[PDB]
Amino acid sequence: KKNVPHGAAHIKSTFNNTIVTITDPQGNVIAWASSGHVGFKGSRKSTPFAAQLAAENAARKAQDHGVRKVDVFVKGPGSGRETAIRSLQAAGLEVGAISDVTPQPHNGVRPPKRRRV
Amino acid sequence: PRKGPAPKRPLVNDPVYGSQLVTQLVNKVLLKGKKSLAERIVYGALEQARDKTGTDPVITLKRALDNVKPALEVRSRRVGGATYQVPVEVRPDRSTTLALRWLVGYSRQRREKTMIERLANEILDASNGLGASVKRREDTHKMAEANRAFAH
RNA sequence: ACUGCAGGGGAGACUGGAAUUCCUGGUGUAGCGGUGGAAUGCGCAGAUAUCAGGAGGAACACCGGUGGCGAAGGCGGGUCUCUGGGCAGUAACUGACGCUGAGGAGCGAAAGCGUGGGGAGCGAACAGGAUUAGAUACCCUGGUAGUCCACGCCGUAAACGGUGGGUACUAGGUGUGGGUUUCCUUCCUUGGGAUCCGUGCCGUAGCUAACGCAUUAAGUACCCCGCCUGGGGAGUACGGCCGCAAGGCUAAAACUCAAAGGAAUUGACGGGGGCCCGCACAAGCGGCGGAGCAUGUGGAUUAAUUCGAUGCAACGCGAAGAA
Ligand SMILES: [Mg+2]
Ligand SMILES: [Mg+2]
Ligand SMILES: [Mg+2]
Ligand SMILES: [Mg+2]
Ligand SMILES: [Mg+2]
Ligand SMILES: [Mg+2]
Ligand SMILES: [Mg+2]
Ligand SMILES: [Mg+2]
Ligand SMILES: [Mg+2]
Ligand SMILES: [Mg+2]
Ligand SMILES: [Mg+2]
Ligand SMILES: [Mg+2]
Ligand SMILES: [Mg+2]
Ligand SMILES: [Mg+2]
Ligand SMILES: [Mg+2]
Ligand SMILES: [Mg+2]
Ligand SMILES: [Mg+2]
Ligand SMILES: [Mg+2]
Ligand SMILES: [Mg+2]
Ligand SMILES: [Mg+2]
Ligand SMILES: [Mg+2]
Ligand SMILES: [Mg+2]
Ligand SMILES: [Mg+2]
Ligand SMILES: [Mg+2]
Ligand SMILES: [Mg+2]
Ligand SMILES: [Mg+2]
Ligand SMILES: [Mg+2]
Ligand SMILES: [Mg+2]
Ligand SMILES: [Mg+2]
Ligand SMILES: [Mg+2]
Repeated sequence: KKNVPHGAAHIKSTFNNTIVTITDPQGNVIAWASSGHVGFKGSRKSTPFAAQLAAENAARKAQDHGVRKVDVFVKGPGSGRETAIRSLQAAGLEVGAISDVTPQPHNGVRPPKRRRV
Repeated sequence: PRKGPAPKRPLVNDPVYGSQLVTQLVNKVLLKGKKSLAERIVYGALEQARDKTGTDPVITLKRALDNVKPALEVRSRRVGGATYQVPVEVRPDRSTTLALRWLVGYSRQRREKTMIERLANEILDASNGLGASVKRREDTHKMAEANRAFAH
């Protein structure tokens, strides 16, 4: 029962999931619908279809709560970034500027050991 | 094969019904070289359908095939530690062949006495869109649509 | 000696940002994480995600390279203090004061040891899940020492250029780094030419079993030190020295075998790379394996069940005719 005409959209697209949360410009989440939140489980949560449908769910929840336009911050080496962007665009929301906010450590924390599979 | 496509053999139009469709159904129901027997069975079924409905048998057949025409198939593939089905589009000719094969197969194992009335009932059910072929098409469509995530 | 030059050479002190994690609060609800697939695991008692603030340790993206420095090992976030070495130029000074170096001494990756501190992340050991016949592993979830600091110890690596140090000589071609030098000196070109110190590649002679080396030699010579006499046993035993320990160093023998090995060639193989093809895969058509009969085979019986054949390529075969 709020009204936030402008807000922010955060998409976290990783190799195992895709989280699409929509916040006000101060960063307070209004909706957070995810690939697991929509019907999906297992490794299918990282599929582009799952990411795009999660974007649809987030966009419709934002429309219900009263959001008309949001900027998009994306991060993670996921493949659902562009599909989520297109769904957010042509699902009744305007994206505006697209920015990448992926963290970049200046040689900080040591990564885990390489996979010997 | 590896060396390109192979052209498909042509068909002739039946003097009784001037359409390749009826010859296609005769070819599909033909077994053991009895083309005359297949023609007799299909003509009896068509005459029965005309007796029960009134409209032209070729028009009823066209309505049936349009109703039972599918859209996608569920051809499977294996990559790593699991195998999953891949829904892909179907060409019109392949869709027609699949629907005709489904209709013939479901008419073959029906609970009636002879294939005249069996095929008449099957084609009428397909025309009204409530028969075994229609059910199989719906099952295939929904089970392929359930695999839309793996669309590579 | 004097004048310049480049440098992640080294030590100490202060300090900066990104990122991860954690803490607190706000927004907020049902998932998050993970894989080839999952599950263990985390959340619903409010998690993942988002914002703001704070705490803490580790490592310093971009520059960054084929580059530079250092005896080797190794060395870059920034600033300051102290300090080492090298190169170039003048020839200013001494006047063979040089080279190597048995023993000896010092330095010396990572792992490990002692004492105190610290611990974000990773991570032996360990635990659970998963794969598999088994999985004391590869994969996932966690997680202790350790990785970090201070002072000591240990002195071992494929510590490799698998090439000891010093000097003299032996065509060239082409990059890069630090200097100097006249000229072409404005042909602006910071290019070309000359010299010194390096660092790569290609290449002449020469050497080599070959691969290859080739002015940074494995070429031509000299001086010094170290090392080998077939492969195992064995760098092990005993003794000795060092070490808190782990262990390090010196270091055999009996016995056993006639090979062990280094290069290159052919072939074959590969769950290596590239291409192509086959009812080989795929779309379908008709069968076997279930039942009865005929034929051949194995086994058993008997007088023989004469005999041969035994994967695909033997099994209605030899046998196109057993009273
Ligand atoms: Mg110190
Ligand atoms: Mg903590
Ligand atoms: Mg919170
Ligand atoms: Mg948070
Ligand atoms: Mg004198
Ligand atoms: Mg000496
Ligand atoms: Mg000595
Ligand atoms: Mg150490
Ligand atoms: Mg310690
Ligand atoms: Mg301690
Ligand atoms: Mg266990
Ligand atoms: Mg692990
Ligand atoms: Mg861990
Ligand atoms: Mg211990
Ligand atoms: Mg020492
Ligand atoms: Mg080394
Ligand atoms: Mg020598
Ligand atoms: Mg020499
Ligand atoms: Mg020399
Ligand atoms: Mg040069
Ligand atoms: Mg060469
Ligand atoms: Mg030699
Ligand atoms: Mg020993
Ligand atoms: Mg001893
Ligand atoms: Mg060979
Ligand atoms: Mg097939
Ligand atoms: Mg059969
Ligand atoms: Mg059978
Ligand atoms: Mg026999
Ligand atoms: Mg035969």
